[PDB]
Amino acid sequence: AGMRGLMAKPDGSIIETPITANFREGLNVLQYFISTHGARKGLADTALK
Amino acid sequence: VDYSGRSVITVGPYLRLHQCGLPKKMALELFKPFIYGKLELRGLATTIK
Amino acid sequence: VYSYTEKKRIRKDFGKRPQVLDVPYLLSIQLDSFQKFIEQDPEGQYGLEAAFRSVFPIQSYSGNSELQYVSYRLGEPVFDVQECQIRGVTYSAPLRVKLRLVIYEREAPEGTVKDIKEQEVYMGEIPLMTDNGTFVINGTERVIVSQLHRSPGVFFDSDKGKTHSSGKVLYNARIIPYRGSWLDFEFDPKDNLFVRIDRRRKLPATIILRALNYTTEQILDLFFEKVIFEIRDNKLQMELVPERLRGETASFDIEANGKVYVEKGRRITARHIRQLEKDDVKLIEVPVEYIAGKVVAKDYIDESTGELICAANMELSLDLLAKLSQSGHKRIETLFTNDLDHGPYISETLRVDPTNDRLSALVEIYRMMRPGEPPTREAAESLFENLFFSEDRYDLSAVGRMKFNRSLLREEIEGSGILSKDDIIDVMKKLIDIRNGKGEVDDIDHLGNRRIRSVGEMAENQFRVGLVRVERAVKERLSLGDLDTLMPQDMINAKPISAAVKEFFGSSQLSQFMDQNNPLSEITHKRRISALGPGGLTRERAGFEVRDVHPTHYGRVCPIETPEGPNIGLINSLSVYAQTNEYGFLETPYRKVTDGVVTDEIHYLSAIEEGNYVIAQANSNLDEEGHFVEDLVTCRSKGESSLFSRDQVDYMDVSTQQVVSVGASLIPFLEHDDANRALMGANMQRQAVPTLRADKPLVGTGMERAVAVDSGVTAVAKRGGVVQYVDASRIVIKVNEDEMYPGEAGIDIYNLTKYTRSNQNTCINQMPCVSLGEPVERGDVLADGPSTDLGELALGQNMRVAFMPWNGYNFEDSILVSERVVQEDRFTTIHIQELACVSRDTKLGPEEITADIPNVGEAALSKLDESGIVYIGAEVTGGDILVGKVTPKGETQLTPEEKLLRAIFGEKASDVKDSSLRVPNGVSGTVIDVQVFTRDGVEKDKRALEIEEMQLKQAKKDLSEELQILEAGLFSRIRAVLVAGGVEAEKLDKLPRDRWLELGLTDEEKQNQLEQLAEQYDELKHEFEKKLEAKRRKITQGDDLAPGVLKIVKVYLAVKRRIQPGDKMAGRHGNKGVISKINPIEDMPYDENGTPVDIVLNPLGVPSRMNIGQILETHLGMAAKGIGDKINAMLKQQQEVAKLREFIQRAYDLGADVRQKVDLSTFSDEEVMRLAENLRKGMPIATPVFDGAKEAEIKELLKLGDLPTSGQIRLYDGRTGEQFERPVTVGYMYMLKLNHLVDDKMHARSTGSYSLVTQQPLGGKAQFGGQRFGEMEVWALEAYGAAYTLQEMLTVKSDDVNGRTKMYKNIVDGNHQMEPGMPESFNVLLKEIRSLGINIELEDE
Amino acid sequence: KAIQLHPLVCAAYNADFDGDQMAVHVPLTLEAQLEARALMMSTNNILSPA
DNA sequence: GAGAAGCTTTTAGAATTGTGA
DNA sequence: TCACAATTCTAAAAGCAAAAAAGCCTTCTC
Ligand SMILES: [Mg+2]
Repeated sequence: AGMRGLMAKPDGSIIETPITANFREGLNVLQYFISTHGARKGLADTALK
Repeated sequence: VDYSGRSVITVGPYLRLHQCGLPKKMALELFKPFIYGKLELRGLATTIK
Repeated sequence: VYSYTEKKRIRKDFGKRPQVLDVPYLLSIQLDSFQKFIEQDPEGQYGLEAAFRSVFPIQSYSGNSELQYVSYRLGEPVFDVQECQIRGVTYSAPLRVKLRLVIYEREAPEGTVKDIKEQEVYMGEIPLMTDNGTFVINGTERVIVSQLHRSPGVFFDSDKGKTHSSGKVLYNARIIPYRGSWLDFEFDPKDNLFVRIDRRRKLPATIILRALNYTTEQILDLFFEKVIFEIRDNKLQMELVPERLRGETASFDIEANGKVYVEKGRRITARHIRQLEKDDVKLIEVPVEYIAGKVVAKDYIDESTGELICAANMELSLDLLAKLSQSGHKRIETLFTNDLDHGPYISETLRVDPTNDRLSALVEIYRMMRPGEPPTREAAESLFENLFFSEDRYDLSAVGRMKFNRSLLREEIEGSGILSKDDIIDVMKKLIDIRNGKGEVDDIDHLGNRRIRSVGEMAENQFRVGLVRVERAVKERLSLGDLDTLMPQDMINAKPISAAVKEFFGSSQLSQFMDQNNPLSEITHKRRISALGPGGLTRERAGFEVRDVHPTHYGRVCPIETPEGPNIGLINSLSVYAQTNEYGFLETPYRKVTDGVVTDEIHYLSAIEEGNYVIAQANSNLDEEGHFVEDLVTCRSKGESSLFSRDQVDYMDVSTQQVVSVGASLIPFLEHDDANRALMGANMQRQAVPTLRADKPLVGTGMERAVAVDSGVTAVAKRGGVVQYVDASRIVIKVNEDEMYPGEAGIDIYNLTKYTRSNQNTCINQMPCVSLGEPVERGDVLADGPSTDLGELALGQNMRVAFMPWNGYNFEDSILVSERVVQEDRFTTIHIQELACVSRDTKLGPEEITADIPNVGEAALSKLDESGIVYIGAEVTGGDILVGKVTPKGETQLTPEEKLLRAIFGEKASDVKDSSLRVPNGVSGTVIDVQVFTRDGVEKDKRALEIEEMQLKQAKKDLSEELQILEAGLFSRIRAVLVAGGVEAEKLDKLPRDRWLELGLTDEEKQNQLEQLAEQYDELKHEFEKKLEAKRRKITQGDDLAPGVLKIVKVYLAVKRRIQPGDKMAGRHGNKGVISKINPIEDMPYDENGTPVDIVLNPLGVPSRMNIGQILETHLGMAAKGIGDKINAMLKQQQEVAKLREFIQRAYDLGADVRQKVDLSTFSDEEVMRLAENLRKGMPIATPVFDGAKEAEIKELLKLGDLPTSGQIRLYDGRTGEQFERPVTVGYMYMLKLNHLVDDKMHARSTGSYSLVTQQPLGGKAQFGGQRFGEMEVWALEAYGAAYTLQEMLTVKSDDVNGRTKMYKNIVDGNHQMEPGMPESFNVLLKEIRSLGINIELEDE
Repeated sequence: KAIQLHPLVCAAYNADFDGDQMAVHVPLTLEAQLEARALMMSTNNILSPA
């Protein structure tokens, strides 16, 4: 419902611009790309821990 | 090990929590020597073959 | 306008952005590469020409002998792709090379040759590539996967923090050649350039400079500045370059030109620098202490004594200043060291250098490389001058030279693939520059540093390996000079080249078994990029920076399509519009944005050009004539997104779906799914198995047509025409006059592919979708492959869903299906097995395949025929006999009396062991095909003759039919040409159809065309006869088999599998599940209209697994099916076309300003009813990926129908008739049936066979086997008090042989007790340890 | 063809029903049957040992 | 043909030697 | 002498299961 907030890039540096859109509305291409950074990081972490 | 099998698990909400559902096929495949014992006991088959 | 295959069913297309670029042909990555491999290329850049012209001509060892290349040719394959898939061989072309051999004369190394000698040569076959992009290597279809690897060139890494645990940063520079040896320049914790060649012993750098003939004076001249010291009045007033002392703190006074500039203990600030510039301070008074700590640069010798004063590069002292002052040397040149910018790195390395001269350097290099033997001068110089400086053992490619010269800023983009003095010295200077602070380090994840190999490149590399092996062989065979003989065909050995190319294509890491149970699976296997393979990294050696999404992946690699598990992040997939440079780097298309207006010229940008521009976003609003409507836009400039003014953007994206792959662009409402579930649903859409009946999605993305047409499953009309004839197996198309060649009247014949077998044992089957007498244009689907529906891709079925709990039967991820789903066979699938019975040449006599099996009655022989093979169409079950085979087990004589029984049978000494082929247990099916391969020189049995005669009749009928229909068309065209020009219609049929050129017509171009068609007919006759004769030849030919084998009988069973509790059942949004109950129809929830719901899911899967896309898909599917229900209501209560066209127009014309305009005033009222019939199942809807529909549009489409806008209706309990409270979300969702079937996962065993070395059960369902009781289960049993369970599982159920036999005998005798024993694996271990010197023994009791 | 597992014991196994498999073993001797009935029965394992 | 004769992980611990006092 | 410390050599890196394919020394005959 609310915005999904701020996402960190692979280096851990928090990206300045947040994702102000939420999943009820649509993310656009750039916001989704950042979300993919985060998701791939998480999946790799689990699969290799 | 012998006397072991696999299969996919589903949910049975009617069981009491000390129970599981075993397919008839797997049950017959895992319990063959016991069935031979009972068959020869009842006399339904004289020799093992 | 609408192509006729598209007028039958239009997809309601939301999405508002115009599509400036069509989606390209999806298989270009494979086809273009392999085309560049095998082509005749003048000027010789790519492929076989490149390899040959690179390795040839041959120059003998001063033997006046050479082999010259001329040209090459590819013959035609002996078999076709299908006849090769059946016979189990490779689909390949012979390679015929025109070679010459010319030999010179003595004392004539350049004059005219004595003789020339020329003919063909056969260096083996090369596998060809099918028109789809696949190969056939042993009858099986295979795919060679593209490879992302490190680009050749120079890379400046960091290795920043972990080393030395001190916070100091090392630097290194590596050189990657395409082929050759590596070369490092790596720092140390103490700031000294070391070098290593292929990661051997780390070693001081300067050696190689000394190996390259550089005296120390030259080295210091190259790597350092010079500072002047002149003997003068006193104290050697130093000649200062004005900017040298910038930033340096002063330590004394500086006076020159009668002006004092700087006081001691004060740095030269900006004001001091300006003063120095203004005063032209050149010669300054300085003490001698300044020269105390400098370094002599150029070697200084003594002149009066004729001796040496000081050596180059050693620290000076004041006594040496006095000594050289009195020697005559008046000018002194020192090196401008520093502590801010110019460190003494090279100088310190020279200090650490032990050697003195190039001989010592090369000896040290030789010892480092090949340690153990005595260095010698010639060996050392040869080793060094072949390490990096030879065409044979080192090559920077064209891409390598480009990247090299681009890293060092040199302007040239072409050159030599060989390192040089200038190149290495430039690398050293650049690396030192990075150290000093002026420069940065490469990131190895950048897609500009990574390059793609495709089939052509790898195949050419392996062919080059084979060629150089043949080169050495021919070199040796020709060095032993024999001339006027030895045609250039005998010294040539095809075995190495064939072995190398076959090793690549058949057994390689990147040449893998084709994934084939879905058109999407095939197409996304062909567009797959892998960072693994020969020359790449590995699964366990992969870090996390390579497992990750870099910002330059945008538009080139998909972020959300990669396999989970171990090799995540290394098996990436290539985006829809991604492409490749001439050099092998990924590029993606953008639109130029000039002067604010956004034009439509497409530039293809690579990652190292994307960083120099500001690229706008695909969904940034455009107004009329192409301005940015709002005055500032979101872009990305330097690997980072941010918001920019309007007149700064240089490019725009081509579409909103260029960032994703083709698997992830068929998930509607992707932007409403969390990336993890998008990944799972993208990967999980490829495991879907084709269904008995294909069913389109109601909610799609419009990408279905492209995916189905661009794969080789449908049958697409090559040339537009009129459907002459249709059949389940054939389609004949009469071509149109506008589209026809001068001669060759011709007709397009498409033979469809009926129930044959795929790599995953599924069924591929083509169904005609056209009907007789129908127009077809080019690019029109005529037959529907598997998982296709009128051209559209159709992977599953669109079921009716309700999201609610139901008595715990969809508890965690289970699914509750109704019986109406199984009665309608909506998820029934066909699977084709294959079973081979191979009769071998065994000792004591070969097997026979007769039907006279011993120790079986006639009940199991009721199915086999006379020859001992089952009948086609026979409904076999598990345990039956498919082929009756018997092995001879040797003569036997139990007792003399028993012979009488053998005499009674009439067996007459035959005692054979039964070894027949039996149906593997539990698989009911029908025998749909049988094949028999027989070795040359064995007698074909009755059924072999029957099969051969049948297929001979089929071949003759097929060729007769094709020639008959072609000549029918040819004579029809002849008559059509006879429409005018003296036509005698009454005399047209006075004679049979053959001789129509003798009628009365003028002798003009019309008669020339008549003769053209007649000669075409004659050539058709000749080609028919030749083809028929050849097919008769090869059909009777006995196939080539393995060694020591007589004949192979292959049976095919066609099983039909229906869904059952335990089958996996997914959707497109990553929502898996296992069917847990097949419910009766009257038990399911139903609505006020009495309609039951087909499937029931759990709402609890939505919040935690944030995939909101499935609820939106459910709502939009409900809306679409409502439109279809109204259309059905109209089309049933028979109406007139006015109301239907008005309503369908109302449906096709709602939303925001959307691309497509469908106007039904042009549909001619006859195909409006056809369209309505196709729409009575629900109007299909296209919802593009990131510019899809909106909830307002969904609500409007719901309100068009008579559905509630909330999406939730009122349901009633199926078995209590009671209204559920809380209106529930029902709608239509596209369900897939994944290929994880419970009847393939179940397995059980009481007893069976055991391994040899360790008498344990075998492992696997394939070879009937037991379950592993691993060590974690052992621990879990130890954590209970379960000691007896553990003992029995360790001894009597795995290893203890006598114990387990006794346990069996006890169980069958109603006694439950075990004899412990000691495992046999432990005895095996004891022997394995005693086979060393160790003596491990069990002590006494 | 699938094993029906009680809903409550799924937390102990960490098992959902989206494709997981399970292996089943038979205790033969009499003491192993007593151990299964007394030490390992699912009605004894209601508390965690952690 | 059948049968021989003969060119990249990362971390961490433990053993050398290589100056350094 | 007798002590730190840079080199370098050695070990380790989850479990369970399904399917498929390719193989099981060189070479030297005459
Ligand atoms: Mg699971």
